[PDB]
Amino acid sequence: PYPDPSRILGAGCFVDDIVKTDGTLMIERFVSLAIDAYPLTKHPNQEYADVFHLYLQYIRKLHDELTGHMLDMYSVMLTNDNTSRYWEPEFYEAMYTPHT
Amino acid sequence: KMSDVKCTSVVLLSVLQQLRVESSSKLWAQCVQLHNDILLAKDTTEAFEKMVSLLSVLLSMQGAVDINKLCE
Amino acid sequence: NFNVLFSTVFPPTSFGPLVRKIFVDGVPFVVSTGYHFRELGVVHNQDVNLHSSRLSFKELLVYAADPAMHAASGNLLLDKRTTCFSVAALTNNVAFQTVKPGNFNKDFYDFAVSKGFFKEGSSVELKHFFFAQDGNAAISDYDYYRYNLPTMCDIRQLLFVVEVVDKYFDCYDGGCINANQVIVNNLDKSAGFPFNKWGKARLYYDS
Amino acid sequence: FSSLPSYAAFATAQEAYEQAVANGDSEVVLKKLKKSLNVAKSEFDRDAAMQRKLEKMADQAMTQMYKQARSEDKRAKVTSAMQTMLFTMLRKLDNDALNNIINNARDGCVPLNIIPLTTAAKLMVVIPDYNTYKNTCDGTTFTYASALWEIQQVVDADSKIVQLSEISMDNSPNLAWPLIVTALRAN
Amino acid sequence: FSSLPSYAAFATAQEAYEQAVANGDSEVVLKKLKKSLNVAKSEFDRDAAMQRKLEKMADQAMTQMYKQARSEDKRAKVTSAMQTMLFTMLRKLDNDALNNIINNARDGCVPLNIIPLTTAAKLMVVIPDYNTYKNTCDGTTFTYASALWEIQQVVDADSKIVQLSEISMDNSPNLAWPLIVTALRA
RNA sequence: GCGGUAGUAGCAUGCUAGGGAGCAG
RNA sequence: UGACUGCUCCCUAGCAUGCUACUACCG
Ligand SMILES: [Zn+2]
Repeated sequence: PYPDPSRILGAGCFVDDIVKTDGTLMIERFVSLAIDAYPLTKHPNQEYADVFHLYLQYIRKLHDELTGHMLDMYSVMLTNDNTSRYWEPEFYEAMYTPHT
Repeated sequence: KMSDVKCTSVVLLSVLQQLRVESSSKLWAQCVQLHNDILLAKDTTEAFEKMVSLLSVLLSMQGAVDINKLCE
Repeated sequence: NFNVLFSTVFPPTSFGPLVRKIFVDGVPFVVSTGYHFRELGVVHNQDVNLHSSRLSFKELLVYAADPAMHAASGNLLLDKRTTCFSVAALTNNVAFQTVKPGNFNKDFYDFAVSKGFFKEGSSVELKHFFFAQDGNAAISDYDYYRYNLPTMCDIRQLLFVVEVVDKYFDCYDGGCINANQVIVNNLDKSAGFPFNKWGKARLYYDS
Repeated sequence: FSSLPSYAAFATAQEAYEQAVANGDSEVVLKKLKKSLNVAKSEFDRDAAMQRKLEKMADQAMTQMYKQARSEDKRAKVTSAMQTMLFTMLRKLDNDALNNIINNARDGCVPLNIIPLTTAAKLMVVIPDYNTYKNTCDGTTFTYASALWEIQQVVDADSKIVQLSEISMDNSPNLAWPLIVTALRAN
Repeated sequence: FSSLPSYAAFATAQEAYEQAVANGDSEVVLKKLKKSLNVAKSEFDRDAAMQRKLEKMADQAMTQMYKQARSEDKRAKVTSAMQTMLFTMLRKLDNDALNNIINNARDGCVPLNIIPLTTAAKLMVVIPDYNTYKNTCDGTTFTYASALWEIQQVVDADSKIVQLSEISMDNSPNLAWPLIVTALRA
């Protein structure tokens, strides 16, 4: 069951509060929004599917920028990952095949 | 060009509302009126006229000190 | 059903609670002691105590969650904005409440156009926005009740449609439970009028 | 965790084991050192292994009763506040005209939506626009609920004051418009 | 990670038992060289995972504190974030209409009421000096917001409505400048 | 010899509670 | 000023179960 591309995009761009804005603090929204914007990938029309891929690349950018960013002012940062599951579709796919 | 216009109107109305332009009643009523007339506009010239009108609401004061703010 | 009809004819300043001045610790209040609905006729309380030296906690509660004291102590009100039968007023200045606009999240926007979205002509296009509202929106929205009229419903077929609906709801089961088996998620959501000056549902679910 | 009872048995037995390693005698010395050690450790098997769950249980229950004392003070605070609100909001009940309109009813029961409408001592009427303003609160007096009211002040949206001179047709569209008239009950 | 004493002890145990399994000897040495190793390997590979948990916990708690510091700033500088975001968006947006009124308001010609849009209702303006005036001002028209306002009044500070024709560059150095050169839509 | 049970880590599963966020009517 | 209800992800805590090895002690 897919939603409404404009809906997902809109909810991406317009937030309430200036803390929703900054993304790095809230990488936890884009994960859910991508969980809801997945079945668009199988769709026939094009720009739909590009919504999903936009969301994935956006999570990737958010992370791999936050990590180095916090590495500098630190003097270390992320060393143990498997966050790499957040930006590939084989995570988001589990939630639409019957087993759990 | 369109969607740029809608989004700049949104940030516009917010920056007004931080200056207490919500405490002059009919002022805030005209503002809210414009800023929902844009967001629904299907052409893209109505948007620009309502926009310049809305902006006039902002310039007419002394807070949004333009000269410096447009430092380029 | 019948009362719903025979109760248009009578006046509408005689529905609502009843009251009666009771004396607690030799002090008089007003307290509800019944109701008068447009349908279920009159309905009298059953545990009214014409006196009391001390009210407990359950009492204090069911006396501060009542209209009678607040209304019966407030300035009259005539509201020419609506048609709904106003009643009383509490403050001295009415309050006009508004709604702000959204917030833009720019970086997602530039990143969204880079990939080539929002090309004038596309099939995805911004549409869901955070709309604003001015001052008197609250009440010009409350007003919409004036689409609600007294209605008589046919009856010799309501008394059959109610069988069949009940038949649908038949595989289930239910009953009264006790005050130690209820389940309440999210325990910091507001408690409604007279109480939300003191704390969220938590505090009245403890004490 | 460093001062338990059987700790002493352990201390002596294994200090003795090390004294035996200091002499270094038979293999039955090993039999000793290896039945003593294991039995003395079979002690702490229980001492610093049970009392450490006892401290869990202790401090846990203590913190629960702390939380309970907190809740029980909150109950008192809320009661005091509710009570003083009632006993300050009653005093304005206007205990006269009320006293009449009750003591005449069939028995105390008098629908609520008339107590203010016949005993309240101040009106407050809200007007949307001028054309409706005329057909009610015009002038300095009007009548509504058939008591005689007399205007005495007018505000508006922004909560300020206007003089009743200004509400014409021409000076109308400069008035934050939902004027809020605040009358009094005149006899 | 080899900076813990437990690692030293396990190192010597591994070492000696390796030496003995290499050189070869009786069973007693290597049973002693198993109850002299496996205990060391224990007292090692317990703390050397406890500590790998600790340090990770540390990193996460420090990142959480970072999130909180970043927030409790970002929700305390809206008053300028909003504004600068706005003017960059305008410059990007670009329009003779906009750009025109914006330049002007950088100078003096700052309205007193909403720029109407009907072909009837009026507007006001607050010219200062003769120049900006003369650039915009001409005869009976006042071009502005890419529109042609035709004058219907002209005034001064304490409102002694002068004419227009008086005003040049030399005679005009004699008038309360801050006009309010009213007008109507073309 | 084989099992006994007891303490110690390690992993998984599940349940609990508290925290953050998203969607639907 | 912040309603009721349902589904879902993420991070801690605790319990249980198992899985787990190393030590034990007894037969
Ligand atoms: Zn029941």
